[PDB]
Amino acid sequence: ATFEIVNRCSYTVWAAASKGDAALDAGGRQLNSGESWTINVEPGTNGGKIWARTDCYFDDSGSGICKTGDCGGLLRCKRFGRPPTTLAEFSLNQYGKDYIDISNIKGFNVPMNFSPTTRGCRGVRCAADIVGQCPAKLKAPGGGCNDACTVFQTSEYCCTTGKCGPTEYSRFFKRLCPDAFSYVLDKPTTVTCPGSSNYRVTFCPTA
Repeated sequence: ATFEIVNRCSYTVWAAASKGDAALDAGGRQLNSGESWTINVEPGTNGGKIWARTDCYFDDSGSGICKTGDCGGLLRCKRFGRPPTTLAEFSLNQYGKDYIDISNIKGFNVPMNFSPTTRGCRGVRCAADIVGQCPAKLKAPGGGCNDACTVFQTSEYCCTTGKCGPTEYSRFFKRLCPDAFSYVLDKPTTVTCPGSSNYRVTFCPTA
């Protein structure tokens, strides 16, 4: 599968692609305002994620720190990023179909549009100003809007017992971004795409 990661934000972001235990393609790259980064994800990839990182500082060896989405301090991400991260989640070639979605379960840092570049399905988008409207107890000092589970670490916010309902914090992400997961047991906004589809991830799609 081909993913075109486009940065339409006015600021530089550091794109990141990982499946949890391994990097997707290079795993991470700097994206200036307007730059595009095309990566190749192996078919059958399960649990792949793409997100943006803000205010990063790496050395010549690719080791550093980001204010949002830091993946163990590496420019090329092998693990998932540190919240708050707007997540482009996808599972490819699952019994003949691809499944994509946008998730606010791990917070919000950059607006994002997750659309296919091939026919067969629609795209998802979470481009509201969640950071500007973020509740006080969820505002991340380093930028972005944390999720309730990251802030308070309770069973109800993290849905650890598998029995959880929507909260006042999750209803905030759902109100500004109804097409994205607000919590774990939220009504699925997953889009079913044809198998072996190609996609484009656009940071700040309305910029």
